[PDB]
Amino acid sequence: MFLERIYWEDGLRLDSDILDKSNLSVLERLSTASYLPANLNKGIVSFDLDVLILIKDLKLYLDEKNFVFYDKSYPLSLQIMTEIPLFLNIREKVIEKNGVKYIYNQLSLSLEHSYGFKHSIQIALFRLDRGRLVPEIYDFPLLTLNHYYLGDIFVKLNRTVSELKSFNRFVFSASRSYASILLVFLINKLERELKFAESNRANSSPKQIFDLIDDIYSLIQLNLDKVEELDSIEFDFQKPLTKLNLLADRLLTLCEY
Amino acid sequence: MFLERIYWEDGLRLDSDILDKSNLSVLERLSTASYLPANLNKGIVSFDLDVLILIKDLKLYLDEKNFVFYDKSYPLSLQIMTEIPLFLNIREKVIEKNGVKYIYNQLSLSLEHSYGFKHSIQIALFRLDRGRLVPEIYDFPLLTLNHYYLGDIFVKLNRTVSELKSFNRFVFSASRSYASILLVFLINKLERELKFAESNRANSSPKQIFDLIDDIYSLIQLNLDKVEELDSIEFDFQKPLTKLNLLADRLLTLCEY
Amino acid sequence: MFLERIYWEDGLRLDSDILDKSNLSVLERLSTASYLPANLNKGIVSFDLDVLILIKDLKLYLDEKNFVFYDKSYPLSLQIMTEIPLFLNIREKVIEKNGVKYIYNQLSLSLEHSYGFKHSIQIALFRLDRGRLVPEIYDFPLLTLNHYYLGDIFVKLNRTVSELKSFNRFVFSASRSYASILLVFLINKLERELKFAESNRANSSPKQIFDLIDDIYSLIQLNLDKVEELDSIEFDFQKPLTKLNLLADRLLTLCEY
Repeated sequence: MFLERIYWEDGLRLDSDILDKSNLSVLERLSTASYLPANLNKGIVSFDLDVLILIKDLKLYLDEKNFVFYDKSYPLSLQIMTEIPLFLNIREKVIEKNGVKYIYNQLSLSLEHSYGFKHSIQIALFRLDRGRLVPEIYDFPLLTLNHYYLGDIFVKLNRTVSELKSFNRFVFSASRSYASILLVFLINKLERELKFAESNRANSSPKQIFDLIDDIYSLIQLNLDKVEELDSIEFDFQKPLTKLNLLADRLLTLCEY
Repeated sequence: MFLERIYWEDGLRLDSDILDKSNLSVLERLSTASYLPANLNKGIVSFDLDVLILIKDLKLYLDEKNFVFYDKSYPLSLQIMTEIPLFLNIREKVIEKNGVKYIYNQLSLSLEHSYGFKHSIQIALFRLDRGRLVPEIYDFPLLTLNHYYLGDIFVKLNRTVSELKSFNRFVFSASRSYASILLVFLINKLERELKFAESNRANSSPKQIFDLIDDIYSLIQLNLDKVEELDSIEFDFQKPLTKLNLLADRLLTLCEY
Repeated sequence: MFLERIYWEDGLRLDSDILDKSNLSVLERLSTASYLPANLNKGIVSFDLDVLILIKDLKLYLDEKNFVFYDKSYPLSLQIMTEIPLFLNIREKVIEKNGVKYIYNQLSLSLEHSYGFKHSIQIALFRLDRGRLVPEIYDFPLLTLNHYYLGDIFVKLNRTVSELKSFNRFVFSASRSYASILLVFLINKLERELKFAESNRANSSPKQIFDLIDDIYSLIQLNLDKVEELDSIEFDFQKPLTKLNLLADRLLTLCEY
């Protein structure tokens, strides 16, 4: 049910309930009318942690375009002790500032899902071996590229670029000299995009990188002279990191020859 | 005139009129400040109908960034009887929910323009032959790709891809072997983009598809060895479906040879 | 500190201060939740001047996503008399419309920074020689392409396209016939993009043009047979015009041979 705005013209004794309802309706209406890139309903715009789990930057969109922002006023840590899911808890509370009451949102971390909270959504997956807490991939859309898992992806992509250069130099150029120029062209394009993306994390998206890698993969398959059936992977806005990892692994497997 | 926010500091007897005016001003200000992709003022984000005209999904932005959403609470049909324009009517009405009055927007369908309504904008064009109601192209910007007319476009594009493959295999490769590799590359790129777009309708735009088709067209014209004058068509954000149809028709005409 | 919404449930004598605070908090919350392309915090969406400095169109986002709009109700001129910085001043004032008080934002132009104003941000740089006021490049992000400085950039880009065609026709094609096809392809792509961008200014961004020019530059460097070290320039969302000018100048310098 889409309620538009509240109806004031009737006239009634101004109580707190009607004002709170009006504010809530206005907020809901304007949040619904808002737009996100690629018409997404939720995503992560920034999420970084210290490398005990300590949160430095947290900014994301929950389901139905709910905005969550983390103030640096209080620490956000869990400090586990001994497949470990990580959950985010949002509880509202009343605080007073310079003589005026307000409504605040308090963030917390828990090991499992909890009740009695406004929101409880899993945001990360962690696996520990001898107390190391190796990060793990979790399926969630992200809008920007400044995610804590992107370091491993960048290292793997640099290794893939080096492997691609070696593969083109050694055997691919000798067999098919015609497509070698286009392959070098696309490799340089990917390298330039990676160099730009590493320096600027908040102004990039995974779709461009996935498109470049997929294009490089398809170009090799077309002239590979192997079986005519080519395996195609489609990008998914729900699991982008998984698709990037699978594409990189397949590219490395084909490049190792 | 850009009114920013209302001025409360004067102090006055709190009547319903001032509260309604404040809410309206806040809504107008925040709607004006909003942003849409490619800096558009209106567009269609989702519009699907059953295949009597029955509406299943309706979501679009009117002029001056006005947001219209269709609740599935009530049916939305016209049921014509015997170039048939279709119009959308918006009338506001007062409803009460759990003891609180609200303002609701009611949607309706009419054969022609009507007065006495908040909005009356034509959204579709229909032509019937022996009571069939064949869909017709209407000029209106759309943000996503889930429009009811995209099925015919997808079928035509698949046929165009097959025709392009046949044309490249038969005559184009034999005459110009140099550009054949690039042509096959671009054809595969278009095929991959089409495969992704068909599965994911809400996360795609017509501009990418138009760019790919136009690029394929230009590549053929450059090495076609025919008259040096090449006909170039520019994408228009006001009539995207028309441009797509014209480009596809021209590509098919050139491919039939 | 992220204050969410105001707390009304306590109940208190309804004064103007609490209503103004509630409106301000709602506006701040919804402005913070808003999103801009490439996750930018500020930018210019439209800025045109008559060619005394007379402002015709002014629309931009200030820092922290503050929206500024210029009404055509009053003139906006400076009329200097004799490195001249230009500043924008925003002062709020109370106006009354049809019996209802409101809050208005008044825009002004000044030679230097001023105090006692809500905002004072430099937006343009001008240099005069014998009273001519030649426009100068200032570093500021812009979202669309309808900026007053784009005319010179478009002229330089057309000259660059002509120079690139001449360079490819004369010497580059004779030495390396393999990459000539790809170079002509990319030149035609850039020409088509420029033709589209000139007609449609409000629906384009500098990133696409920069990517096309950089791609053309890299393709030439790869097969240039000169020193293997290639100079790469990265696009910056903070100084896009500067990067475009530097890339165009370097391309012209390399093309002159």
